[PDB]
Amino acid sequence: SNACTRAVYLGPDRMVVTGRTMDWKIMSNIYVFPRGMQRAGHNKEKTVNWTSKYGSVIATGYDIGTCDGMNEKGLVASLLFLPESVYSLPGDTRPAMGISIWTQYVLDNFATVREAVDEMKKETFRIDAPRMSTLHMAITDETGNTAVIEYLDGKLSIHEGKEYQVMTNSPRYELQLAVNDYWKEVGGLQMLPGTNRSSDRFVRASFYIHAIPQTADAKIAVPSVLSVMRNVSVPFGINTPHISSTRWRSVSDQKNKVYYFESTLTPNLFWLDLKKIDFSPKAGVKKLSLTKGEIYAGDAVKDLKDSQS
Amino acid sequence: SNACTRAVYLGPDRMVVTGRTMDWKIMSNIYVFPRGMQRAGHNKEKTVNWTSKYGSVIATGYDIGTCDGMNEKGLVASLLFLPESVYSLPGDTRPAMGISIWTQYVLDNFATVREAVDEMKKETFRIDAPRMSTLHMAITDETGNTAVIEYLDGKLSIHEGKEYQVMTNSPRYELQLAVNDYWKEVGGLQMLPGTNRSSDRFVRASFYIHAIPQTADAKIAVPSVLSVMRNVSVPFGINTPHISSTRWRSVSDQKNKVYYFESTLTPNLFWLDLKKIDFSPKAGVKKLSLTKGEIYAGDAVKDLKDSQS
Amino acid sequence: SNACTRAVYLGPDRMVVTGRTMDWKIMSNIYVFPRGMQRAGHNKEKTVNWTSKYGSVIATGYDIGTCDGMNEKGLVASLLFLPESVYSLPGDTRPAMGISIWTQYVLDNFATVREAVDEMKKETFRIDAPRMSTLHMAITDETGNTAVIEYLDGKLSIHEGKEYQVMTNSPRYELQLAVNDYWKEVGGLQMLPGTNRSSDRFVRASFYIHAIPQTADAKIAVPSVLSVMRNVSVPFGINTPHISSTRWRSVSDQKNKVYYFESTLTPNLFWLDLKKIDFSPKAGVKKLSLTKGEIYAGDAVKDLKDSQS
Amino acid sequence: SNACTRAVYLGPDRMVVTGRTMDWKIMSNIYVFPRGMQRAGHNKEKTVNWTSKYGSVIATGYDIGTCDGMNEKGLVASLLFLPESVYSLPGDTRPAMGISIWTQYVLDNFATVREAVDEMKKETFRIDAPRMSTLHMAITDETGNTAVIEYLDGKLSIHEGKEYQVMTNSPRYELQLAVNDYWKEVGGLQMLPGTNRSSDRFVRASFYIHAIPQTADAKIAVPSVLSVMRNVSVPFGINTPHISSTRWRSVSDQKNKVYYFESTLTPNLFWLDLKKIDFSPKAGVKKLSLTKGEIYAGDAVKDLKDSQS
Repeated sequence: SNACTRAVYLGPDRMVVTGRTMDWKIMSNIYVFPRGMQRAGHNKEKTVNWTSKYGSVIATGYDIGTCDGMNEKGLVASLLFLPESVYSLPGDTRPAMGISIWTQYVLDNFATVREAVDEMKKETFRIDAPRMSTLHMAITDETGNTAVIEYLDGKLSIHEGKEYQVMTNSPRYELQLAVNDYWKEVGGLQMLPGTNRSSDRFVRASFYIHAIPQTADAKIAVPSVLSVMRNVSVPFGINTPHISSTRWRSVSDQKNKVYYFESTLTPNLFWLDLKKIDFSPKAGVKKLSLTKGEIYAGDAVKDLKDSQS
Repeated sequence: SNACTRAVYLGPDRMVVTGRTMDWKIMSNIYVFPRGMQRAGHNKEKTVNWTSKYGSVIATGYDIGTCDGMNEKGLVASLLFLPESVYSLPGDTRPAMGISIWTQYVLDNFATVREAVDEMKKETFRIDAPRMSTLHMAITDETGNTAVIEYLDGKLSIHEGKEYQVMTNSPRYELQLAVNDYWKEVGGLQMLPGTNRSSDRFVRASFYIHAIPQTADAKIAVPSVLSVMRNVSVPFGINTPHISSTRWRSVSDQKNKVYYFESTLTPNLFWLDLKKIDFSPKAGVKKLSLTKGEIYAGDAVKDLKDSQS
Repeated sequence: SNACTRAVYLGPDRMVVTGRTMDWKIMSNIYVFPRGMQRAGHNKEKTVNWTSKYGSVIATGYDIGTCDGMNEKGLVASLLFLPESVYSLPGDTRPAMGISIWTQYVLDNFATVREAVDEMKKETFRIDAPRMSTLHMAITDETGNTAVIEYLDGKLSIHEGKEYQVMTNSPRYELQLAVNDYWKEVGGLQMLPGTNRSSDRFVRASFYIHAIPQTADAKIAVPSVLSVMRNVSVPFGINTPHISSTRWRSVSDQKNKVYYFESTLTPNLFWLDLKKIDFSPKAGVKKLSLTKGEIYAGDAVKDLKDSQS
Repeated sequence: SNACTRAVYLGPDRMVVTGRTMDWKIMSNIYVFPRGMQRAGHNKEKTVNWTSKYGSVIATGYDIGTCDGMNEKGLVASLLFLPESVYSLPGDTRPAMGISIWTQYVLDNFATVREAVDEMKKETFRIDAPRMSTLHMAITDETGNTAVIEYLDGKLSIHEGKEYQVMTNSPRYELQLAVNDYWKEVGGLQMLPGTNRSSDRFVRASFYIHAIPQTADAKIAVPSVLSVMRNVSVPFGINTPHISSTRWRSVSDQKNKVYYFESTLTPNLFWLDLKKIDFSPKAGVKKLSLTKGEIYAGDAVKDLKDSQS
């Protein structure tokens, strides 16, 4: 089973920091995409087209596409597993948006959760995912507003609000919140469920993200959000058969538009300060290779390589 | 309250790796001590003297002294809090060994848990700790044997064996094991206690340390043991008043005599390969300063500074 | 806070047995109502009227009215607390059905959950509850079908099916099921939540009701269902301030139309075999007084007193 | 596995009430033994002999002997399973006391826990239990003092004190207390372990026995202690293969020397008021048969039958 946790820290003075874990089995690489880029939602099906208003830094698995990123307006979008997802009922003839590019679409076109949601609520397109793939999304902007987007029984389901700070895997959000409610009756200092189960991670992330210091000093908030992410990670290679362990973590400082990243296998936290990056149309695509064991450190803009994408 | 966790990974082909967390409130610095060094157990009381047979790499708090280290025979000694500790009854007239130097004594004089224990069982000296300080020790050698040493009601208490892989804070070891036994009846895949409580950390460390992959590849075992340590860390600045959060982690590869170290505040894992270090009598004391926010990376022998100690 | 648990045992060969606890602070008495009785839903408001098709045995609190009973078709209806209940929005002009008589209405007019539900789905009337009162209902017939009826934000909410065997207090049913789902992932033999909390009782009742022997021998099923009810009772006078402890239990054998009853304060289980009771229109109302400490035993039809109601 | 729970309620004004559950698979019957009776500890081995100073009411299984009772000084003795029990090492040549009569010996000869313990501390005899049987005992007198007696690795182990109010099955008492300590850190209103496991029952009994009302009114204390016993009972026929479910409960009012008893299979609580019983030497042995499904109620002295024992 897969395991991913996402948690938004809401601090003082617009300090908004989003942490995310990726647990699989992932072949992740990082890409910088200048704005004004030209994209289509599908390669076979009838789609929708767009040219990207905002540049973005994103992470992508080989077979998953864009699954995490921040755009230059500091909007963060994250695609996490939700096995019961059902994107449409049989006979859906809308334009198709590939599950692998859905995240990019969001990061390319929206600066605000409010606009992301207003657009998605039109239901212009449907999400298309190949059979032999089931994911929900969480989006948060720099005001700290968040939307959780799920497809259940072919129907669109959205929760929007600052209070929706955590997301994990199953069950569907409405139910996940009830499980969290139950555990809050118990009290996080008395007992927390300590397992790698989707709902246990939700409860711990939700408890700790609200317990870390209310600070606006990124030197504190970032490593704090990171220690929460570490608490809800799945210890490495955990088999006890094929349990999904944490491979990487990311933390997006959405105030200062900085994107931190660490690998469970590689020693250090590195990052990409988006304020030091050229997102102008002609700047050209760049890439941080991670699949070759590369070991980055500190600011990694320097280590960006050019890519013909 | 304080919080520290320690866990020994026992792998194939003598792969022995010891992880340790330090949670406080710590002013830790790291020191390399050449062998043949000359030391006394106390500065006021009648003591015992020794000259160190083995060199060692150790970590020390300002007001605590040596609280963690590995010697060149790959023996690891760790001093963790145990609030109910009582070192002697009133009227104890033995030579006094300072609590702040007890760990060093062990690392200086022993290559094997077997010899450490045989010596301590003589009860030649008593442990002396100032009033306004309560600690137990765990020792493990490169054969993966471990001893847990506690003082309860002024009496020496030792558990020796490979199976004693985990240690935390209260209660006393015999009782800690019973709590762990209870939680194993429940099953770590079904439920784990997920709190920062001393016994919860014990149960999770004990479960995960046995669940990570049985490998002899340090490139795997080390980061694995580290992810266990991260699971039992206390998220940063956790207040919910004055709860003790993880400040640093250490991991001792006792097969390859390498000593890894990370700070919850500083980005990266660094280390000191003891095979690249001169422990010969005249080599002179060296130090890694950590109290000034220093940010180390990879091998940090290069960054060692000379120290007049 | 109040606490009530209800659980339906589904056995072989139409063995259907419903257990129910009543925890309060209750002044309960038991009444036998011949059929063809004439009733109105309210004493002040515009209501609906009916004459009862089926006789029934019911329990009633002084200030609550009919809160539990079985009718001669073996249909069982139970009113349990649900604090978030909201029966209508402001400006509701429908005929009003008193919360105190809602249960009786159900028992008087329906032999089958299917018909109860079909009628309620018309939403002809609204439920009226005085301010300074919040309850949901569960109904099950002799085929073992069950409906759970709740009013949330003034809207009617129903779950119908044999699988809906348990009901407790908050949260709303959809969410209660999610909490139960979570605890089933954990496994009832590994861990059960053991508290008097509404959701803990749900989880234990749900686990045990499915674990007791599949038998059609009432000599076994009844005492079994009773031992489940005893497991989810709240120990007496539990204060640790004003916690609601179990005062009585009831168990309805819906196959043999027998109604068992015990008081936490009084030694024995007694019952009323509905097959030995005259429900014909002229038979007249009868009553088992419980508020005077009466101690009944075995068959208590003999102890029935006449009542001018 | 077997399951038994025992819990002592300590109330105001010498109100001392001991509850006990019996879970097996039991063929229990109840016996009244006049004092001045003549008994030997074994039928084959070299034993010890005595003539009973106090009369007693006791319960006995077919193949277990005396496993629960109260004597006329209101002293209560209970034999519960402890699988790790080891009564002696090989080569023990002391007089042998049959495990089946050990309890009777205690009830026959002691009025006070203080004297029971002082005698047992001599270790005059050893406990003898046939191979193809492992039990610990708890004793409490009318001052509310209690002793827990266990044999571990052939050694006698005793805990004596008013605070030792609860006993269950494994692990050994010292360890059982640690598990209970852990769960008290968590808090019984926040979470209780709700399983039929030996330690879960200990924790719930220990929590609730201290939470029920502090009263000296037996009309309250007795049914209260009973509701605690019901909470830690094992629901009937629980299989989910061969799990041991509660068959009977007993409650000993040690202030008023009354002995209450109920069967999970039989409707009512009955009792034997020892103040209405003739324990004088010539009175003759009497018996309450329970193995034939007998259904008793209220005072059952009347139902006592004579027995040639």
